[PDB]
Amino acid sequence: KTFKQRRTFEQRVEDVRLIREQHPTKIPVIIERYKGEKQLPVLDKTKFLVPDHVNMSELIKIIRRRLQLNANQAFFLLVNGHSMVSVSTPISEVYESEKDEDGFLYMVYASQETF
Ligand SMILES: N#Cc1n[nH]c2ccccc12
Ligand SMILES: [Cl-]
Repeated sequence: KTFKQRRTFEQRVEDVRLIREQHPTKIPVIIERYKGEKQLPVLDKTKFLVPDHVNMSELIKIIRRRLQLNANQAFFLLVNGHSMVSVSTPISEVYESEKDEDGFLYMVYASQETF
């Protein structure tokens, strides 16, 4: 079901290395619906190449646009298993501290602050 389940650590690492080679300016992001989520839809894909200059505030706007949400639907985004300390941080900076050992940045979204 989940990304880490579908691919070996060997496969996730080699993929990140290919994104480095072929999309050197992109952050490799895994974005997944909270497995308890009732309200929000599932995304059409799992793996996203985010321009390394966008801040977390703008990435939330992008995901809300992809899910085609309206203005009073709630959306909460976890990074590497925990709340974001700030939405103003560039994703280049968030990647360097919150990245996984396979080299992906893992995100999970839900309609409640309680995941
Ligand atoms: N970069 C980029 C994105 N392309 N499509 C998206 C959907 C949600 C969040 C980010 C992106
Ligand atoms: Cl690139």
